[PDB]
Amino acid sequence: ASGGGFVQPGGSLRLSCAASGDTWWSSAMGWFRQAPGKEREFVSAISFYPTEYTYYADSKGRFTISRDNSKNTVYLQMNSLRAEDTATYYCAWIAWGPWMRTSWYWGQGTQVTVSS
Amino acid sequence: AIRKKLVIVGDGACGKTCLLIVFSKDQFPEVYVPTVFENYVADIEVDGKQVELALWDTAGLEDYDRLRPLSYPDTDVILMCFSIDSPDSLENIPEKWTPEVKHFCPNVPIILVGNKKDLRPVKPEEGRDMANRIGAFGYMECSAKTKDGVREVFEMATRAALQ
Ligand SMILES: Nc1nc2c(ncn2[C@@H]2O[C@H](COP(=O)(O)OP(=O)(O)NP(=O)(O)O)[C@@H](O)[C@H]2O)c(=O)[nH]1
Ligand SMILES: [Mg+2]
Repeated sequence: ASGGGFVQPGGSLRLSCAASGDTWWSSAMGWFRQAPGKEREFVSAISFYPTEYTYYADSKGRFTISRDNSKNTVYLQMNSLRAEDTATYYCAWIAWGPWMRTSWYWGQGTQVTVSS
Repeated sequence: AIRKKLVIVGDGACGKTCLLIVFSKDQFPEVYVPTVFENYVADIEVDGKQVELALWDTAGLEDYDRLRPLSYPDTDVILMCFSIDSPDSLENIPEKWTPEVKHFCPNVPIILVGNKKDLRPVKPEEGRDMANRIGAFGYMECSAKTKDGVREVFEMATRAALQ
């Protein structure tokens, strides 16, 4: 998980994440975040296998999740960031594989800090 | 050691997430946030054997009916949940949840779990009759608020998955 930085209130930030690993592929993948003291929050998610479907948690249009098939990379564009979005942002994959059970993977995470 | 996969399913706001979290964290979540999809990990010792259980949280809401199937594959035990407060959640078991699970995962052990028993409504035999009608490994009742029946629910799940 990459793309985290220090933003001002109302600023924008795009996070990036690999759509799939090497020893595995992803049938779906989501974005999660962990505020300080608070518990893990679902941010957004997309699906791959049935059809490219997006799922958000606010319906406010601030977060936008997409996949660039050329680079095999999922992006999470975040606009109008406020101090309430200050958290560590993780990635999750539903990992599929020829000789592996369908597993749940957690990314490393990138720090996002909004001023004030 | 032994790693088994648990997938919880059931109607919306029936107690799935709270049950998973009081088992993995000993914590009753307060604000109801409808789950899209999540994962928790917990260790348990049953019948002397130590098993790590992968708790796959799914959505009971109808907006996420294309995403929840993607959590079924390679499941070792299914937790079909309903609400003792909600009689209609029990009737959605043989109408929606049993047809779905028995299509994507037709031979997985199923445990019917009646959540929120502190709210006692569904009579315990009605839930037991439902378990015999759907073909479940067994029927259990629990309440995440009182933390009663939680351990026995997941002890039965590990038992069914260890087979
Ligand atoms: N009194 C009582 N309330 C409970 C119990 N378990 C869950 N609840 C309450 O029921 C509501 C729904 O809980 P939740 O675990 O989110 O259910 P869910 O099936 O995961 N909902 P969803 O399908 O949208 O993810 C919450 O308000 C929660 O506090 C219980 O044992 N007792
Ligand atoms: Mg849930």
